[PDB]
Amino acid sequence: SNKDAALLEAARANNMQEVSRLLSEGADVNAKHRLGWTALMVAAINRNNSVVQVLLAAGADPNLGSFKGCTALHYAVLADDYRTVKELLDGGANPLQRNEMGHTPLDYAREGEVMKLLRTSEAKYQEKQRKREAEERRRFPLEQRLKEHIIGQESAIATVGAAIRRKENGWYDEEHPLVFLFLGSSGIGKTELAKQTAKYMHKDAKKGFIRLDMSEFQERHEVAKFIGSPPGYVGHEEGGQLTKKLKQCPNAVVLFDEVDKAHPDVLTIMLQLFDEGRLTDGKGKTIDCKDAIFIMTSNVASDEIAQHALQLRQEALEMSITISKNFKENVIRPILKAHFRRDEFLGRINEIVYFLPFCHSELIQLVNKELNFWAKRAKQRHNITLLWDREVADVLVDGYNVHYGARSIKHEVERRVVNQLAAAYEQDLLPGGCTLRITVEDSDKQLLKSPELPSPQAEKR
Amino acid sequence: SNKDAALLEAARANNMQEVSRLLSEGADVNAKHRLGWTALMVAAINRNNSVVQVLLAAGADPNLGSFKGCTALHYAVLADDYRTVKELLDGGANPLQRNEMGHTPLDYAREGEVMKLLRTSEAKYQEKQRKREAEERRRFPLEQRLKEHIIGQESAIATVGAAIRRKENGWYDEEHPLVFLFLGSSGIGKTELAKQTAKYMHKDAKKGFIRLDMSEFQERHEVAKFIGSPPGYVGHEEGGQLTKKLKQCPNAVVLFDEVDKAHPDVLTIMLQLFDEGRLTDGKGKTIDCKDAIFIMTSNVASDEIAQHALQLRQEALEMITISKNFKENVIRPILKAHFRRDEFLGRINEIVYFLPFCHSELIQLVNKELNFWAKRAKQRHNITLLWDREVADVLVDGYNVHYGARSIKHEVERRVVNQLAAAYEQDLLPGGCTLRITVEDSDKQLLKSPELPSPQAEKRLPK
Amino acid sequence: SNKDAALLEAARANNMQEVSRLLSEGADVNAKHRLGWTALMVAAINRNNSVVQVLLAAGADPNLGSFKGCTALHYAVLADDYRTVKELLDGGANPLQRNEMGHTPLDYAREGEVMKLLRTSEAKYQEKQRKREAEERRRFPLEQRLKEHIIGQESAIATVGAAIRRKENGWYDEEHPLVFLFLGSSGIGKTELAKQTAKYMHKDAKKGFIRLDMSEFQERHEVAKFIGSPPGYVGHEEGGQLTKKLKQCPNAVVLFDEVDKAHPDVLTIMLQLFDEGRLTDGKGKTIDCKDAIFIMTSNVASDEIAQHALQLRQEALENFKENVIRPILKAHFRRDEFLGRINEIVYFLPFCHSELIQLVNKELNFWAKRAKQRHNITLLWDREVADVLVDGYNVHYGARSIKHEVERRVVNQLAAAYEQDLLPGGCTLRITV
Ligand SMILES: Nc1ncnc2c1ncn2[C@@H]1O[C@H](COP(=O)(O)OP(=O)(O)OP(O)(O)=S)[C@@H](O)[C@H]1O
Ligand SMILES: Nc1ncnc2c1ncn2[C@@H]1O[C@H](COP(=O)(O)OP(=O)(O)OP(O)(O)=S)[C@@H](O)[C@H]1O
Ligand SMILES: [Mg+2]
Ligand SMILES: [Mg+2]
Repeated sequence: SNKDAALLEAARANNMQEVSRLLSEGADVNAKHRLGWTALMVAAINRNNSVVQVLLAAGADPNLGSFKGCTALHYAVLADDYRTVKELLDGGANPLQRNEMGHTPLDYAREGEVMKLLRTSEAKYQEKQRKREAEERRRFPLEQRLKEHIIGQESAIATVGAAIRRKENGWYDEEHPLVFLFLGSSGIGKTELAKQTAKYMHKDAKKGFIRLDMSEFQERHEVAKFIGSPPGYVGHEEGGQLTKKLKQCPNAVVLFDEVDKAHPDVLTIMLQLFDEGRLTDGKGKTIDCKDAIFIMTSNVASDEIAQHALQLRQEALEMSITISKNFKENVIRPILKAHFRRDEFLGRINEIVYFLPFCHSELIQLVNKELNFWAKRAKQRHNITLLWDREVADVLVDGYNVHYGARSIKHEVERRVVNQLAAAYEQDLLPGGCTLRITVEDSDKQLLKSPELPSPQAEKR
Repeated sequence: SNKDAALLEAARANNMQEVSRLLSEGADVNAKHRLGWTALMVAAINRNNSVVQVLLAAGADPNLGSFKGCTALHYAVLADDYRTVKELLDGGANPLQRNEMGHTPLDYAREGEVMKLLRTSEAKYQEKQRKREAEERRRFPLEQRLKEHIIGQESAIATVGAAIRRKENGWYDEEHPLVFLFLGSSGIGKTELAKQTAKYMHKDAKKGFIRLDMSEFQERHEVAKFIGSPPGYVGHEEGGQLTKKLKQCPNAVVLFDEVDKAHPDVLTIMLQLFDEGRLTDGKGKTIDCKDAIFIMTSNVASDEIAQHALQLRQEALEMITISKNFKENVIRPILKAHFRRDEFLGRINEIVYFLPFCHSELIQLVNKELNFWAKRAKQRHNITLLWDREVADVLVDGYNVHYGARSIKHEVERRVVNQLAAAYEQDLLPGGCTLRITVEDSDKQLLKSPELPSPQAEKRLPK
Repeated sequence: SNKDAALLEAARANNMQEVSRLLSEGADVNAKHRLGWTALMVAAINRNNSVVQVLLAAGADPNLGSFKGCTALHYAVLADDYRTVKELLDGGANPLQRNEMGHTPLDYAREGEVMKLLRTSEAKYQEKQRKREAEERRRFPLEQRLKEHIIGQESAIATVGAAIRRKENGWYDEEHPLVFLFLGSSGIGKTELAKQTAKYMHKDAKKGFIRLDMSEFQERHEVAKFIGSPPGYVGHEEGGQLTKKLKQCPNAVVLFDEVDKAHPDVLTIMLQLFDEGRLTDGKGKTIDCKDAIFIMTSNVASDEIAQHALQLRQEALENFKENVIRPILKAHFRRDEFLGRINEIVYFLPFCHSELIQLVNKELNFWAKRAKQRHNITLLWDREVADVLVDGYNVHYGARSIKHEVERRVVNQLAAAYEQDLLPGGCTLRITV
């Protein structure tokens, strides 16, 4: 309490030393005096440009509120201090924010540099969105980014990108949120594609990617987690995780991993959310999520999809490829109808994305990706150069298992190669060119920059 | 708040007695003065070695952040007091600790005792790192540690040791936990190996080893134990149990003993845990246990594994523990069809197979049990216990394959320890008690006194 | 209570300043004195015309209920002040509302302008009622009403209209609930006809519509949703899905979206819906369904119409009513109870080429106008594009197939062109395939 009053007085008195010391020592930057003025506003009204600058550096809010409701920008423009107004605008001050009396800083601003600064800030705010729109669609389509992380699944990537672009440009039913369903065998990038899409939509914003694993919603009462308990009940003050996260980021990508595990009541709530487009928490607040993107992953028809894709590959080899026809989708549909038992739920789904089991070339690409990851990790951590040959890739892919997808290749690479590297690391490995070779059927290693097979550090003795 | 001010004033005055009294009363050891100095900081700047000693004894933190963001070590070094700097370093102060401006205590030190002491502490940190690395280079007994407690199962030991070594030396993806599944007959060391691995990884730390008896999760709704109840239901405030335990020790060894007893819908929750090591409790908090180790024990393919091992050993007897495609053709359809989904098995890094003991391994088990009992007798009653090879043969004759080492354990308890406990009624004294086979070869065995020429008496129960 | 007392005293004394201050401070405009009279009532009896005006502007209700139970209109009329009565009526006061003693304001009114004003308000109410009746009469022919927003299904529309007229005109068993079973494939206007029927019959917004998916109703969900989990059961969702909405609109149009997927228990409880209705709610309330409209639907009989196409081809286009009496339905749904009580069965026919192309055209028109930069919309070859689209004929699950055809062959192309910045304005279509 004393520190806050001292900071307020220092801001009023334009005391650079006191303000800096209090801010560095943990004093609340936005401490509010009983008269309604914080350090930033008292600094702005008194033309304390240095105090305003230091407060902004510490995290002061220039948009935080007769001058009732006047923010720091309002007082800075009132004081006719162009430097203070510019500094506050640099901190995110809104030149059109209205105080309790409805007066914006522009209205309080006197003709001169203050008005120009406010107009420039408003123009920058307006044109930032245009710049983002121009940059997003150019030189970096979603498909381009996805192809970096995902191997194969070209049709799925194209479908997702086309749908996303349609939503972005408005050539779509903007009255309803965009909904996807991902199907296929295991270990083929459903969750991976969803995560990459979320990252691309929201860059690095964690709040932009709401992750829900439906395996926790196998019971009827689990729906409470979406919206929280009703008033007066245990934990009602937390109105569900989903509602809070959505209101934090309306256009967040929502992933319901393994949706098939969810209890039917949960699916009913999901369908209500999709059709309505907004959800009401347990506190009576309703949150609009029309622009949100919902992605669902499951393996309900995985076996049918996989065996049909393998049959189509074999049929194409009789011509010597895999484009699954809509009739196979009609054949699959009854399975989905039986599992979900909600014909409206399936109909509400905007897109069904099918992932195919990998072909041999895609397995080779997967093995190469894993080896590259391990090689770069070794180079970074221990300055070890790792090399391999096509034969090594063939040998590793020989361990592939269709029922597990990329996970099988990952585990095979780890056990066959990485185990040897770890065993030899403590004593033999050093910076240089370590190359993997095949003797007859097993993977062997070569000495750094020399064709000498390292002696394995036989455990025990 | 007056207690904090009094403690700060006492510390700045080099008053050990007042500082101790304030600390005992309940004054915060890390109380911060309005000028940024804490009690330890003001003690250090004034060369108050006794004050620093008493503050550290109460739990003072010398690494807490122009003197902006400085540390008690910085102030002690600035005053150039060897004793105060030494005490602060002994209390956890780091000469590599950096203040707001980035200055380290080494920088503040002037040539003399303080500079040498700070260099010594920096070398202590660096050599701690290097010596941990050197030990890890030497730390290759995990196979030895296991073989101390486990007999046979060489393939399982090798697999687990290789995976653990890989994880320990880096060389492992941090985006996915490490998962094992242990398969085989009953009483062959699955749970034993899991417990030994947990002990090795976390020494004696109880929080480091998390145990779950999946036989208690035979119902779909029982999954709530992992994550707790949702908001508005009994026990919601408590939250998940497994989530709490994982929060305590993120890198703990998790053991789902007898997992095939669980309802498949309960196993369903393990998909995320095994893939990304993330679980969200009933309150919506993720635990992010990426670097934990998950071990599952089950006997689903017990009969197939045992039969295949017996057949392989019979074949090898013509003139050892390898199965290449037998796993995929035979074991996999069992595991998948009767209990699991494909995606669940896809997340398991390694499947470990335990095979039934060979005859020599049975002899080793019998010797292990006899050694355990002899150790107990010597340690407690100062009784030395001896036996012969024929004793081991007779004991192993009672071995039962369906029960594994438990059969031998019970046999030893039944046919030997019962006689030892009955002889312990004043017929056992601290001498070389010897166990021998009677004239009836492979039929009976008796105890002999400290002096071997005398057999132990009838135990005279029907008094 | 202090604010209410102050407002009441100010209204009684005609203190405009005090009334305004109390209203601006949040005092209840409809504050009720312990003796039964409110601020508006006392202002009215005292001829405080300005106080009544300001109270009404603040939201005062002049219909709030020996003068016990008298409304503000009653008190203004008793005071014989024309201005106060006019102001109260302007706010919605009813000149015929009775107090607890059964005395209307007209009875309290004395000869003068008050009589004329109260009778004018009564005439306004009567004219409103007559206007609603005339609008409902003009709603006929309901066949045209439905055809305004539906394509095809003329037979079903005519049947529904005739049944509605018969029930309205007393030529039906009005004592018994009214129930249709709708038969055919999915997505052929069943839900569209039910929704249009609800929109037209009920005044607006389909407030009286009630549609449910009987596929989610099972032994574990029958009472918890259909009747709604009553008190003392696992869950407290009384009403659940059906009777929670029937509490407001007893004459609801109620759609059950697949009886092939309905549970035997729910199909049995649905037996209450017939005879007299009065279906038990989770709260225990029962609704007389003799006036309600139930629309069961199924696809189990979807073949009976599609396989023939005679009911469509031979219905005066260029078969017979109940060509086979309940062919599959009796064996499946126990005609003795469930279908024996159904008053009528409505067939739904596969969409014709003309109907399909009309749907395509309407969807394309929507998309054209849906365009934000409509200047770029030319719709050149729209008829030909529709001809191409209908090639993917709806023979699978309903008009949603045609909607997906339109989305695939049109929307994607336009989005791609927009992304390629090839749409400045005056843009034609493209004939693919
Ligand atoms: N198409 C892919 N390209 C590159 N890596 C992939 C691909 N698919 C999977 N992976 C990797 O292998 C791992 C497998 O996990 P997922 O892709 O998310 O499983 P899935 O394909 O969705 O099938 P389920 O859900 O287990 S039945 C991922 O974490 C990826 O790192
Ligand atoms: N040296 C050893 N080698 C193998 N097993 C041992 C050894 N020493 C002790 N055990 C026994 O191993 C048993 C635990 O192993 P488990 O394989 O989990 O048996 P289990 O619990 O019956 O297995 P299942 O899965 O339930 S069939 C305990 O009875 C231990 O006493
Ligand atoms: Mg996944
Ligand atoms: Mg066990």
